[PDB]
Amino acid sequence: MAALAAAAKKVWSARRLLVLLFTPLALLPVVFALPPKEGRCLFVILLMAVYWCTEALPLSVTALLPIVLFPFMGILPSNKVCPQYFLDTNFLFLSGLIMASAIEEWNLHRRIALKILMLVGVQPARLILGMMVTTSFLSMWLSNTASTAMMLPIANAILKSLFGDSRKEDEYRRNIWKGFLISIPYSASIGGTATLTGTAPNLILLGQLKSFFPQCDVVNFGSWFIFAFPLMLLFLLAGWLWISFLYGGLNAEDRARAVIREEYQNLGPIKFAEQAVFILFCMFAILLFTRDPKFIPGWASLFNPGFLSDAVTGVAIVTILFFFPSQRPSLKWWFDFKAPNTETEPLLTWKKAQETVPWNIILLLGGGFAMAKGCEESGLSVWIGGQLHPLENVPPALAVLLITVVIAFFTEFASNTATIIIFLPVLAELAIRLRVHPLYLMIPGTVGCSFAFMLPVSTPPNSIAFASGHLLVKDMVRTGLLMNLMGVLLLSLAMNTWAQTIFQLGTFPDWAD
Amino acid sequence: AAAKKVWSARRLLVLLFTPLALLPVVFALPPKEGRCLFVILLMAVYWCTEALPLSVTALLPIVLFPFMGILPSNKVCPQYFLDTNFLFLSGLIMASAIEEWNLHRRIALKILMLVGVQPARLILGMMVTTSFLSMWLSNTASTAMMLPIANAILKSLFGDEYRRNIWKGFLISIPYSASIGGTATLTGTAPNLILLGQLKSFFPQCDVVNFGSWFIFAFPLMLLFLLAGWLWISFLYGGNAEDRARAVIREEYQNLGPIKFAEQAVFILFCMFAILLFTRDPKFIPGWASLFNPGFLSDAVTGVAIVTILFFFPSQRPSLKWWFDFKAPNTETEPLLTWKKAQETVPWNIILLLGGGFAMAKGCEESGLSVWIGGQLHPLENVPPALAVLLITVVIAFFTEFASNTATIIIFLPVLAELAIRLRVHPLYLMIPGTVGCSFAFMLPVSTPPNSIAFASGHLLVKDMVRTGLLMNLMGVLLLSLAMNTWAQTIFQLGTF
Ligand SMILES: CC(C)CCC[C@@H](C)[C@H]1CC[C@H]2[C@@H]3CC=C4C[C@@H](O)CC[C@]4(C)[C@H]3CC[C@]12C
Ligand SMILES: CC(C)CCC[C@@H](C)[C@H]1CC[C@H]2[C@@H]3CC=C4C[C@@H](O)CC[C@]4(C)[C@H]3CC[C@]12C
Ligand SMILES: CC(C)CCC[C@@H](C)[C@H]1CC[C@H]2[C@@H]3CC=C4C[C@@H](O)CC[C@]4(C)[C@H]3CC[C@]12C
Ligand SMILES: CC(C)CCC[C@@H](C)[C@H]1CC[C@H]2[C@@H]3CC=C4C[C@@H](O)CC[C@]4(C)[C@H]3CC[C@]12C
Ligand SMILES: CC(C)CCC[C@@H](C)[C@H]1CC[C@H]2[C@@H]3CC=C4C[C@@H](O)CC[C@]4(C)[C@H]3CC[C@]12C
Ligand SMILES: CC(C)CCC[C@@H](C)[C@H]1CC[C@H]2[C@@H]3CC=C4C[C@@H](O)CC[C@]4(C)[C@H]3CC[C@]12C
Ligand SMILES: CC(C)CCC[C@@H](C)[C@H]1CC[C@H]2[C@@H]3CC=C4C[C@@H](O)CC[C@]4(C)[C@H]3CC[C@]12C
Ligand SMILES: CC(C)CCC[C@@H](C)[C@H]1CC[C@H]2[C@@H]3CC=C4C[C@@H](O)CC[C@]4(C)[C@H]3CC[C@]12C
Ligand SMILES: CC(C)CCC[C@@H](C)[C@H]1CC[C@H]2[C@@H]3CC=C4C[C@@H](O)CC[C@]4(C)[C@H]3CC[C@]12C
Ligand SMILES: CCCCCCCCCCCCCC
Ligand SMILES: CCCCCCCCCCCCCC
Ligand SMILES: CCCCCCCCCCCCCC
Ligand SMILES: CCCCCCCCCCCCCC
Ligand SMILES: CCCCCCCCCCCCCC
Ligand SMILES: CCCCCCCCCCCCCC
Ligand SMILES: CCCCCCCCCCCCCC
Ligand SMILES: C[C@H](C(=O)O)[C@@H](C)C(=O)O
Ligand code: NA
Ligand code: NA
Repeated sequence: MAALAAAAKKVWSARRLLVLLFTPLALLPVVFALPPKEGRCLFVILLMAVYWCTEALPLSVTALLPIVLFPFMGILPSNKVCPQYFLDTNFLFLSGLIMASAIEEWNLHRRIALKILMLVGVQPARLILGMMVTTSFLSMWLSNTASTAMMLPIANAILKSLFGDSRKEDEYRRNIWKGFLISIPYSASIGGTATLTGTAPNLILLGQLKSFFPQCDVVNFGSWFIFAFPLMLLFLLAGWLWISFLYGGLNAEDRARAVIREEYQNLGPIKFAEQAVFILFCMFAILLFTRDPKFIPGWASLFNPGFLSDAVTGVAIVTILFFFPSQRPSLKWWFDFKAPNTETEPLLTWKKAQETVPWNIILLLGGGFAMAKGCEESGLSVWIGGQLHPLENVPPALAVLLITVVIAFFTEFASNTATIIIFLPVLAELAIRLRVHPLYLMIPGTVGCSFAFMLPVSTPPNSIAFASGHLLVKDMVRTGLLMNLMGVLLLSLAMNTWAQTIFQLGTFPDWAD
Repeated sequence: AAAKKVWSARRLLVLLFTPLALLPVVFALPPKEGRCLFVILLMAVYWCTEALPLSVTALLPIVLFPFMGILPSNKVCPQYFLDTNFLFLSGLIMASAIEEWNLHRRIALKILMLVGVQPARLILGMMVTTSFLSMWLSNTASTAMMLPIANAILKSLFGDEYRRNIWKGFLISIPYSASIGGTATLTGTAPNLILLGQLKSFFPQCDVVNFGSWFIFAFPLMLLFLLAGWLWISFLYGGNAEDRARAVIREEYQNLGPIKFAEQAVFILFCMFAILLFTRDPKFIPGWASLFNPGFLSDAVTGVAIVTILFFFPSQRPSLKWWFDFKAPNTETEPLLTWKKAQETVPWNIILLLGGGFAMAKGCEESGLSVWIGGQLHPLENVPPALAVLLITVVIAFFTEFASNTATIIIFLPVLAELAIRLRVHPLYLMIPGTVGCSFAFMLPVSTPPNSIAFASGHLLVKDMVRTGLLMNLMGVLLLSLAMNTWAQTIFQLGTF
């Protein structure tokens, strides 16, 4: 008995090398079964999928596999695979990352978070709602991991202040602790879906949409925001109600208010750099939203059609961060000859942007884009579409429900970005076969791959929440089951009621054929 | 007194007042070409004056080209990751892997043992080695592999102004050496092969150009200009204590200890990367790239394939007895290089720099600026042929500081052929000097990817690179003219037509 356990532990210890070596051997027969080009493309796609799910290699490193394999297998030349990694979607992501780095550099995010928590209240239900709305709004522009990692200390400080008898009161104490510590990552994950720059899978959707359907241009920052933000708010409210119900039982408050006040005043008086960064971020968001909302002609209409994008706007905005002064200019500096000649500092130096930008996610997005390109050009997409004949009789709404459920179940064990990268061509081909708008199935999958609530390995915010040490896997799975159910239902509602008027999903687009 | 105040805010002053100074360019030449020229010059001056960080300037095409109609955003953006950048990225990750395991320390200490810490002997040896290896490979791969040794040596012999001065000089010696070495052979650089192809296209009867003739012509050029550049760099940068240095280097060398498994594994990966780079596709003997589809493979595939091994190959010696030893702990082994350290120690800024350079090239080639320059250079046909070839050499050497060597040679070579035909001079007299000049790129990071690879360290400023580049370009033009007018007349029999 002990020998079997020892052998299992030993083989689990070297899981990465074993899976790396044995995945290609297991995946040889798909090459023989399928036509050469299609078989090789499916082989490399499945190899990347398994490597991503198992984490045999770093996700960014696995994203570089097409460079090795597409030329070797003859799927695509190297000079065509390589440029896929910096499609304009990746310059949009990069502008969002630079803006987020500027926001975190001057502690603007902490100031906004503390202000919202001050405004919302201190009552446990009010505090749950305020912390969730704070994390959701703050993850719309920042990363989910950073938002969770910053909101955890604030929650711990607030609870320590609040709780600074028998079993009822202290059991309520643990219940409130669990509720606060679990409401942060779920809210971060929900709020990441509101904006394209909020999370990577939305940008995966953009890149693979430009790949599979070059003429599709109805998804941008404004349309995605107006579609997802109401859905984000509805899902956040549902999650708040559920979490307060299960945990919150739906002088101390003075102490919590005092501690949050003293935490806010620890930031000192607001700095000129803070106003500059906030105004730049507001201009960034407005310009991205108003570039082309598809129902008021944006400022991109008066320029040359088909030339501008969100990437150019984001890069243009974040360029100003690298030369705008961080100290208030004064005209009297010129006149005062005895004034010091100290060199001024920009709002964001490039060193900070270099060391506070996740280039690994950029490489992952690029790998997804290039894999989509290779799958399209190798003819694997049409092969999958032909093989999907038995599913042509499923009603489109039922198909959306099933694909959302499948992807939301799959994302509980793999990263959201890898999940959507793997599943998006399948959804594209299924939508083509069903004679329905491709976005009507792509967007459900893109949103639902972020519905990772049940496990710590589902999404790094959940990993941080578990690392807080006050949460159990049972609590997270119990909450996340209903979180996934409500998310799927609300997503179906959104895709069947108001996504139709936004993305014009009612009619099959002509560019889909 | 106000001069100090003005100089204190030099960056903002130049950033605001440079577009205004460059406005007359837009109206001088046709608008499609004028806007592209304006963008090119704006980026050049921003790089020279360091008004913006090198990458922020490198991101300028994203803003400029789509707004003024030069090139769509979805066409500008994919240029920042051409396959040339995947070759640079893999070289950077390999250099980081070498640095992490202290293999660079061992290599540099062995080099110091073989040579000594005598000033400028290191720079001469490293320069000649870089040129020799660049003889058969592309300049990009050669400099990408040579920067790790340069950083190793520099970090080793130095453990105040002299230290940084030698640092800058010995780093800048590498891309220049690669550019000098690549022009000596037909296989050294792409423009030579492009010249052969276009010559076969235009002049099938002309067959006096080949590997032997080109070597016997250009090897003296490479040696002469390499020695001249070595003297220039040594003089500008850096002009018994020696026994004590020898001794202490010795004791520290034996205090390194035995070579670890990780060090030799990384060294073998580096050697395999170099060999697969050389043997991928030589133009005199077919390489393993001929076993696959034509033109589907490149140095990027080799670099990424080799570097992928670094992220999973174990950093400790594996033993089969571990499986049988059930009492041994089941602790996972760290790979040769984790992605965290790679992301920490890779200059993505200069990935963006090469990208901006490629965008500049494509914007120039798509806006018609290159064709406009070729057409405007026409009236140079009313000058004696010696002055003609000298002016072609100088204009190409200055032009190639902005465009890549392949791009500029593709632009100018048909112009050179038609100028030679119209002027009634034997074509080679202008074909060869243009091909040699297009390799004379020493002033800007955009000029050639080796310059950006040199910039990778971050201690090298554009100002000193330009300072060396002026004299380097002038000396190259002088030597090329001397070669074409002294011994290239007989080798190619180009004195008669
Ligand atoms: C190494 C581990 C993780 C791999 C897990 C997935 C494996 C078991 C799966 C993925 C794709 C699968 C293959 C897909 C298609 C075919 C063709 C069919 O005519 C015979 C089975 C065969 C050949 C399957 C065998 C099992 C297979 C290789
Ligand atoms: C000032 C900062 C925040 C930039 C954002 C300004 C917004 C409000 C501006 C910029 C471009 C503008 C548009 C430009 C052109 C047109 C077409 C015209 O027939 C009606 C107005 C309309 C549709 C404008 C509406 C307002 C607009 C969208
Ligand atoms: C737009 C044109 C006409 C004028 C531009 C003037 C610019 C360059 C001037 C105006 C005010 C100046 C600032 C005034 C005060 C200081 C503080 C001191 O530590 C020097 C830097 C710094 C931050 C100056 C930087 C340069 C500055 C921003
Ligand atoms: C949170 C829950 C309880 C509310 C949302 C439930 C979902 C599943 C409901 C609400 C609105 C519904 C849609 C409303 C109307 C139509 C049009 C009909 O021709 C086909 C079904 C379809 C497309 C429905 C599918 C199911 C649907 C999306
Ligand atoms: C920012 C600083 C360092 C730039 C210095 C060089 C600038 C001022 C120079 C370099 C070359 C110059 C151009 C050269 C030739 C012409 C053609 C003439 O018919 C109008 C002016 C115009 C278009 C010049 C404008 C100014 C110019 C662009
Ligand atoms: C340091 C000196 C060389 C200036 C910097 C280099 C650039 C900015 C200069 C060098 C020579 C210049 C060119 C000289 C002559 C002409 C022809 C005229 O009809 C339009 C402007 C144009 C095309 C100039 C544009 C600017 C230019 C390309
Ligand atoms: C020593 C390690 C790194 C392995 C690499 C060895 C190199 C030098 C070997 C291995 C396989 C060889 C190739 C095998 C077959 C052919 C086809 C033939 O028509 C021309 C030579 C060519 C293209 C060979 C060139 C040299 C080659 C690439
Ligand atoms: C090729 C197939 C058939 C077999 C592959 C065996 C591989 C996975 C085995 C063989 C030897 C093993 C190593 C032997 C010893 C150790 C030290 C211990 O701390 C575990 C990790 C490490 C470093 C092992 C990692 C896994 C390993 C490399
Ligand atoms: C800015 C980068 C891309 C290129 C380097 C500067 C270019 C634009 C400059 C350098 C030298 C210049 C040439 C110098 C002299 C002449 C002769 C006459 O006919 C006017 C135009 C013409 C032909 C100029 C055209 C522009 C030119 C080619
Ligand atoms: C170790 C990660 C990379 C493994 C690559 C294996 C490639 C195998 C290709 C098999 C299909 C083509 C046969 C001609
Ligand atoms: C480093 C791993 C390299 C694997 C290369 C696999 C190549 C498989 C295809 C070979 C033939 C291509 C033309 C039909
Ligand atoms: C009383 C209000 C003071 C505001 C100070 C900060 C202003 C920052 C302006 C930034 C503008 C950026 C785009 C040009
Ligand atoms: C239609 C006018 C074209 C010529 C002027 C263009 C000016 C662009 C200025 C860009 C400045 C970027 C750095 C601040
Ligand atoms: C952020 C700076 C933007 C500068 C935009 C300059 C645009 C110049 C060209 C305008 C007309 C384009 C069509 C001919
Ligand atoms: C690696 C050292 C050089 C090896 C080749 C030397 C000879 C030149 C190529 C062979 C053909 C020469 C005539 C075209
Ligand atoms: C040659 C000296 C003895 C040791 C041989 C093995 C050293 C490690 C080699 C790693 C090679 C990795 C790529 C195949
Ligand atoms: C620019 C390019 C060239 O010279 O053609 C690179 C440097 C190469 O050596 O191939
Ligand atoms: Na986020
Ligand atoms: Na997930």
